[PDB]
Amino acid sequence: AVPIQPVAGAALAAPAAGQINQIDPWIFQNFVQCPLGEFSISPRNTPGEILFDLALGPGLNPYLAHLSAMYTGWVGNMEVQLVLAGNAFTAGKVVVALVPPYFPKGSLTTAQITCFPHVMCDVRTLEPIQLPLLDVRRVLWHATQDQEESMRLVCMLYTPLRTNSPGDESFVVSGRLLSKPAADFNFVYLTPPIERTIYRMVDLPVIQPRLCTHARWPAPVYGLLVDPSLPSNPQWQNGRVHVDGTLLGTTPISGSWVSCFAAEAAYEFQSGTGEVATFTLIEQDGSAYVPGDRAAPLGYPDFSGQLEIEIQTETTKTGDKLKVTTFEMILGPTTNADQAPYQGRVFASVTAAASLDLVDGRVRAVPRSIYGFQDTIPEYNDGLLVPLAPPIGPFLPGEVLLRFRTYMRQIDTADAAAEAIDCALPQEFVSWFASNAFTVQSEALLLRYRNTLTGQLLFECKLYNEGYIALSYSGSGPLTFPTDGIFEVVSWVPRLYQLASVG
Amino acid sequence: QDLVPAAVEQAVPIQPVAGAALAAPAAGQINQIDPWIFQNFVQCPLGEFSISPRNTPGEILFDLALGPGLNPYLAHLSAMYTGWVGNMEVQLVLAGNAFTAGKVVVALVPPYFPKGSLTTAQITCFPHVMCDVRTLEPIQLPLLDVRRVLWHATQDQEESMRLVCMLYTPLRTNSPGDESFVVSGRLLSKPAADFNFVYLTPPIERTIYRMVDLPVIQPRLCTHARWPAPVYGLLVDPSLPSNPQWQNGRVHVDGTLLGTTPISGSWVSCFAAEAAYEFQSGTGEVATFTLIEQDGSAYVPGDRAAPLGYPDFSGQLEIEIQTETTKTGDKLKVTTFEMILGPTTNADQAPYQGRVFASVTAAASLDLVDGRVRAVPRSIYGFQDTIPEYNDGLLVPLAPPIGPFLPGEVLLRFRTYMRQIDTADAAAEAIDCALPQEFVSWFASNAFTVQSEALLLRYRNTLTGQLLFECKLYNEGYIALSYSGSGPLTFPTDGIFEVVSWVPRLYQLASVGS
Amino acid sequence: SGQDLVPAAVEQAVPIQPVAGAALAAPAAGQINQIDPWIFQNFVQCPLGEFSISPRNTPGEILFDLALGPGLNPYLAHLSAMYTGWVGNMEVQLVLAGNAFTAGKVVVALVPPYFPKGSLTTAQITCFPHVMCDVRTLEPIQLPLLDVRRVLWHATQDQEESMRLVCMLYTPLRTNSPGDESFVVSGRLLSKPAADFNFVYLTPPIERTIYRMVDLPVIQPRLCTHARWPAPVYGLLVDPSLPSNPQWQNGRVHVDGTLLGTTPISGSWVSCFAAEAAYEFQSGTGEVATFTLIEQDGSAYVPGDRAAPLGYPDFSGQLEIEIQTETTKTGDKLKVTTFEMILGPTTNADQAPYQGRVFASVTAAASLDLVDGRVRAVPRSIYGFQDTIPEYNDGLLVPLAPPIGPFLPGEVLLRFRTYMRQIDTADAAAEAIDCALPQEFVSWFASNAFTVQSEALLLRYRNTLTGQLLFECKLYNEGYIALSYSGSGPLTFPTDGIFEVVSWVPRLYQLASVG
Ligand SMILES: [Ca+2]
Ligand SMILES: [Ca+2]
Ligand SMILES: [Ca+2]
Repeated sequence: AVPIQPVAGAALAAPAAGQINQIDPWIFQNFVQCPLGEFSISPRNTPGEILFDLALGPGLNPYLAHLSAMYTGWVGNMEVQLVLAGNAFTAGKVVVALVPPYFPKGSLTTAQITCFPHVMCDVRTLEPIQLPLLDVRRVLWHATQDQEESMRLVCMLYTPLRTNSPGDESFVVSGRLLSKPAADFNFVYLTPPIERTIYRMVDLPVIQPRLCTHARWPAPVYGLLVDPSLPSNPQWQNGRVHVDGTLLGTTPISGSWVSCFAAEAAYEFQSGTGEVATFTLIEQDGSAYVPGDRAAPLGYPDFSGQLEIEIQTETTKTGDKLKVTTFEMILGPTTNADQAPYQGRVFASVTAAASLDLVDGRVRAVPRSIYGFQDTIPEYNDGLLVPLAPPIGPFLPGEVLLRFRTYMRQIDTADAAAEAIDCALPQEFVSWFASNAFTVQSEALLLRYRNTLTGQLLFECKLYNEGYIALSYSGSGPLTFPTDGIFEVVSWVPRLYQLASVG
Repeated sequence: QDLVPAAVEQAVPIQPVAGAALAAPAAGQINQIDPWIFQNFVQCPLGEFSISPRNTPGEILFDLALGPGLNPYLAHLSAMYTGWVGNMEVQLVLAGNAFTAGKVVVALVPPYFPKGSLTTAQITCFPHVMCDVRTLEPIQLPLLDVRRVLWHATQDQEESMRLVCMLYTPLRTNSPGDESFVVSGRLLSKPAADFNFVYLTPPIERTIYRMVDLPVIQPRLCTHARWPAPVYGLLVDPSLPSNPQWQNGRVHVDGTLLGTTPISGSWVSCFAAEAAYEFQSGTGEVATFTLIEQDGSAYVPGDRAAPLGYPDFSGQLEIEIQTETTKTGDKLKVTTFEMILGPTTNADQAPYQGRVFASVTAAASLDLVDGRVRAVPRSIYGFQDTIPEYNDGLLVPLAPPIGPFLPGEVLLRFRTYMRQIDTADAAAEAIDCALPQEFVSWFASNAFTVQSEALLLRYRNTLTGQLLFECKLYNEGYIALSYSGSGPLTFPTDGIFEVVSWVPRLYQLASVGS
Repeated sequence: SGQDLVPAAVEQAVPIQPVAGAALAAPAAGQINQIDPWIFQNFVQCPLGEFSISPRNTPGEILFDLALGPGLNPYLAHLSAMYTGWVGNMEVQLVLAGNAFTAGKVVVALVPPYFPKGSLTTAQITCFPHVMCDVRTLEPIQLPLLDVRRVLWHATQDQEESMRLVCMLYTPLRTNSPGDESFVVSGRLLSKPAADFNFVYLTPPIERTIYRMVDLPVIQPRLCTHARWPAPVYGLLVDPSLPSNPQWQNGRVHVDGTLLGTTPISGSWVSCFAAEAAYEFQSGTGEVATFTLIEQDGSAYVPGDRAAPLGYPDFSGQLEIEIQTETTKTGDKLKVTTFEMILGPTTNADQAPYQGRVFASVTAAASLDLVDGRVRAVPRSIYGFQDTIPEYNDGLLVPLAPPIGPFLPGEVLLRFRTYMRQIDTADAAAEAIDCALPQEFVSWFASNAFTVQSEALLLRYRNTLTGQLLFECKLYNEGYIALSYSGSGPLTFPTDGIFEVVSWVPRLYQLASVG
């Protein structure tokens, strides 16, 4: 069919392999869906778009991906099926090409796609199109726990779709790809099964949101909502984690480090403000702090306002040795006094008429209350710029951020409403991703929120690699969801995947 | 009885190496090349080198690697294939007198031999040919594909057989007379009978083994890379500092931009910021600028020293920005501000941290509206060619100083003239750059591969085709000329640079004199 | 001769296919190469060919781990210095012929390339092609090592992924003998190449390769130089009554060549310094000299990852030093004067050698007209010597070399001892100072830069005039020597012998007691 030579599999690996291992003959009799092998074609699409691009390897089949954990290597070819869903009143064409292992990745055009060994397929095709996937390589076999260059399968839109549509829908053309191993596929060497393999699917802890911990204020999570009338691209420096396990910003690992800090204190009495203390910050585990590539030590608060803190103070006066004292610090936006957490120094003041003989030493400060709270980053430098984390985004047209909401301890005189603060992910998910260290596949994960008892689906969402969730919402007023569901992982989806609208 | 001849010819013995026979079962195709490419020796892209009496025994004269980068035909054909396999054959010619004494050795070094420092005793332990600089005829060697893989990838340069040349004995002339005599050497190659390509792909022009070229524009029709003005002069001057530390107009040959070099020539000595004004009652209007990028993005302190295109010299600068007033009768105008670049003690300038100050004297209290401004240069006062106050008084990342040069080489400078305020003298103020604009471009638009340490270029007159000088373009973006005089020497600016070949670091240029 | 034990593990089937060797690499080489046919005909001891099994080991401990390649044979390790490439299989012999009053089991497995190194628990070692062996076996057990690979040959100067041979203690070793001790098993490893082993491409013979096992200088300890005080080495001893983990800063060197702490290269830099001196006359203590320290070759000193300049003293007490001075009076130009220096913390130390700042004083009535300049100070006397690190920073922390250790239970440190010149009012006993290695060994290691293999080296100390081996010791890769001694008093040895290298050993090796 295509202009290519036959490729030898185990006949080339056998002399230098230790064993050649066989696979269940029933696996050779079933075509299974490939991951990321599906697309939709619209009348508004332009020729030259990539529909799918899949690389040869064990990860194309769930059974082979499972079996990969007890072996050292693999060899051989596969066979794939393409299924298109059109009818007799359509027009258009696609091209499927065979790209060799070491072709420089980039962007192709319709002119260049026909210079590979390819097949041209019409949209009106009834039967599935069957293709081979051959193992072109410069080695004798591949390693299971190490991904190398392989032959690829790339699909492009060649000639556009011409159709009629009704007044309510638009008639996309759907395509799916399935695959199975060929008669010349083998594994190499029996090894003890490994649990931390690279073909391991991402999962989430089975915990309800109402039992979790907020990642920006030390309080239980009280709400879960989307509100389009709020800044769509916030720049919070806490609660930022990557799916592969990389912490971002000033995010700590433990929930007891949130909005607290540790330092060394020096107290002195000024007949003006009262008693002032200059804290030289360190890490909460006792290690030293070096100003590097983040705005502050791990866990430092990332909002603006006037904060109250308690520390353990020891006075050398007679009849008294230990107590707990509450100070008052200013961390609002550009407030009049030289606050440099980035350099590692802060100032606090307390009201006093005499000198309280407080001995200096190591101090850990935790928050009490906030006055004049704003959702803006604090004054890390006097007026200078600081290394930060990029704002959350971007979102597709019509996508809104999902927020986990809790309430803080306020100080106020005129108003009596609650003080709401939101985060992107709860603190348990941060530690889950840090301790699991999965392998990222494409751009995002598809999730499902469901009720534990009745098994009822509530909405859909997308979990991006950077660690934020997006919903397809078209309203204006805030929408609130129950906090007794469970999040479940479905599959890997591309960035341009269209969610089902909620509300 | 049996006779042992005293003079035997040469010809290193080999064992045949298999090519497409080993690669056929696992490749998709085996592609044939034209049968007449096997019949001619053609100059390699790296096919020029020199030998001088200043060279010492043990120095490496050239080092070639097996592959499609040794033949222009094979390098042209590699653009539509994914792999290659097979052997080659190399030829060498030298141009000497009968007054020159000296010996060199050409050895075959296998892959995975450590790349440290060979000596004269070790070089003869490889399969080799011994040559002397008085030979009239060319000398040829084979190049076999000793490898652990089935074939090679044309786009990734792996380890293969090498061809290294070393100076075995010193170069001596009996009576010196011309002690500056240089021996020229050239290299040629062709494929051997067992060479093939692998997989037919579409032809991609932006591939490796594509030869570097330069835009066909005369230097006087170009834009200066450090001050927004046309290029007016082109010279060399040994009385100026040898290794400047300029930050603009610096780009790697492979396309990497160094320092704060921008892509467009309208970003030079300009900046974009958010402006907040105030009226300190003593001096006048004072403006605080929070710096951003000139395309509207956000500036983040990273591995640079300032936003792209920020001025990299000293003095006091006049700038113009658009201002909107809140007064009655006027809406918009252009206002001139005075700024300090050179550090003395004051103004606590920190473009690296993103905050800049400017001022303008005024008895009134003009109520300008805070907003977005773009500042462009107007005039310079007290110009000095030293990097400005980047941090307050601290150290920031910087591009390395230009260099090094071989003994006798000097830097080629493109010169333009600035607009200055000077109440004492009427002499023009000149500023130099290493590469002009449209040369910062054409790099990172084309992504070339270096294949060597330097490029040889010839400067020519558009008509009458006269050669003016020769120069070496180093991989770091500066041009060197062989000049030994004491004062400045200028050149006409209606020429065209042309690419000759890749040359090593130790290449010796023909001297330039007035 | 009594068959109270198992004669052979001669045949347990190993589930593996035959592997092709040099036949796949012949069309890819440009030469014809061959190994001497007589090398293929006898079994010789591996460079790592000795190991121990003790009744103190627990199941799951790894006894030996051998990687396939030209480092398992002395002939092949010598031959690999003049080649680029190797390929083939090998045969190994294991000797475990313990006493008939013993019991235990071990497992030897074939671990493929690319399997992660690390844990290898006792549960998963039987999931490989393996063989189970008794410690009483009379005959040597013969095992194959095959070249499972996806390339055509391997580079000799690089260490790549190949099949390994791992031996783990499966059951504890016990003796049912009617008195007073349990036996230790001494196992041996031998190797030879298989039929299709070869090399690839002839290369200039270079001595400094990754192989070439470590050597030692042929010098008697009594003819060497002490590495912590400028004096000859006088004693060689072990003493369990002294601190077991000293934190000396001088004389520390890694077997691979890296110098640790403030160890200088030359022996003339020890306990000396060089500085720029400023002189003043204080109406109290007399003449005070302030020294700003530099390097001893004239270079500049910058406080980095060391506590002091190279060769600075690393003990405490009052040190008397001699210095060269010039005066601007009449009738006297140059002389040598003695200064006193406080090295200890003493809760009052303006000195901070970590910042290049020291002071000394000399009693004087009238100000001697001494001129400033550059000076070098060398030691003369010690008073109130204490073997503790000085106050590098007046009260703060400085980077330091780690304390010497750890040791196995029953292992003590071997010390090279010299004597210092002291001032004393009522006691006339000599004052002694110890070091771990002499300066000649430091220079040897810094100049040779060997490649280490597993964890340590086995050494044997012979006698020159008799040819008698006196003891055996373990030289750890970090640069200290441990003996197995269980006495209470000190034990000294003659200082007219030569150390020699035997084999590579792990940290679990059990030494014989002395003496
Ligand atoms: Ca409120
Ligand atoms: Ca002027
Ligand atoms: Ca004493």
